[PDB]
Amino acid sequence: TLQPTEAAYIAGFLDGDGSIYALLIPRPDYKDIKYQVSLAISFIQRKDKFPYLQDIYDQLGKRGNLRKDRGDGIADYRIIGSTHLSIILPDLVPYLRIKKKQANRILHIINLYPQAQKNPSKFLDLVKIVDDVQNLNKRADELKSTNYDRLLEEFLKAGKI
Amino acid sequence: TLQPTEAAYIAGFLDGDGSIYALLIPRPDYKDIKYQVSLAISFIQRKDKFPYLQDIYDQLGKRGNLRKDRGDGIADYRIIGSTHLSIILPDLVPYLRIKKKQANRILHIINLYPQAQKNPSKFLDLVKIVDDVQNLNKRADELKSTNYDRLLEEFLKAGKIES
DNA sequence: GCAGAAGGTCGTGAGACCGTTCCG
DNA sequence: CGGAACGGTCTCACGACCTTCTGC
Ligand SMILES: [Ca+2]
Ligand SMILES: [Ca+2]
Ligand code: NA
Repeated sequence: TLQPTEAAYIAGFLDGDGSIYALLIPRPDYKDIKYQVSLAISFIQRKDKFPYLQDIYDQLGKRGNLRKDRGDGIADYRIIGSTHLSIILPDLVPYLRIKKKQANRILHIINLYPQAQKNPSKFLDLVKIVDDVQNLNKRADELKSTNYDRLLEEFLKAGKI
Repeated sequence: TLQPTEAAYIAGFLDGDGSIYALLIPRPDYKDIKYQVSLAISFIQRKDKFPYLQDIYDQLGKRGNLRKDRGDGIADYRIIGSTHLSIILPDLVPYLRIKKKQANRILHIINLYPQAQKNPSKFLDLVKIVDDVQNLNKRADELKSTNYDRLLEEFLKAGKIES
């Protein structure tokens, strides 16, 4: 149901007030790999503009979580997970300009995830993509993400790899 | 030569990192009315991303002015004036959402401008709209623009208007 | 005499995560 | 569980003008 100019407008707005990011969440309750990869895209806007986010929510099939207020007078719409992202990103990729690379990296992670879930070596290759995505969202002179270096170290220390 | 999805993308990017505004520029060298209504739409982005603005610039027929650095590590692309905006806005209005009204108000000012030039009373009506566009760019709790009130008082004390 | 190009900047509105709780 | 939804927030990257230099 997503028409071309709708996907295009959204990619434009996403390249503007939005974000495409990936991160590593520590999970104590997990087993061999005490980490969960989170992937997401989000739109941020001052709360009085909430309806506009709502509109994008409907155009995207009502996937995601909306917040009238994050707690600081700002509203957002966050779409987390491969389930939602595997459907949405393909529609926005052809129009994404500034954050096009980040989007393609999420997609790659989604591709690799199933087989990386419980394979230390694979999980690492997947974490390196998380670093790249995070680094793409930084200025050149900022300290680069180092999740791969830290996890490789941990995995060795734990005799997992 | 602007394609629909190109225009839609631009409208979305403009709604995000862009700005559509109007203002009054005092002009010491003007005749009857010493003010100029400056109209514009602009895109802003961090320095290192300047080439993305360049792309939009090319897509909008190279109209407007680019700045690799405003002076604070931020780059921008500003499209100023009726000539350029009367051509570009009509192309983006179909897809603008957040700043749609600001866009239609600039368009309205462009329609009225010709006859408001050397006409104090009409120039004020026009300035009322300049305040509206400016108010549309504020939070509801902020102090509204006062271009109309101050200009009227000036016109009155200058003998340019009688009521 | 008129106006677009180019300069400058304060007050945020965003971005890009990190944290904690819920749930089928 | 293995996400899914809810919370929270530092650090800027914007926005939306205002000011001044150019050009004819
Ligand atoms: Ca931005
Ligand atoms: Ca914005
Ligand atoms: Na923005």
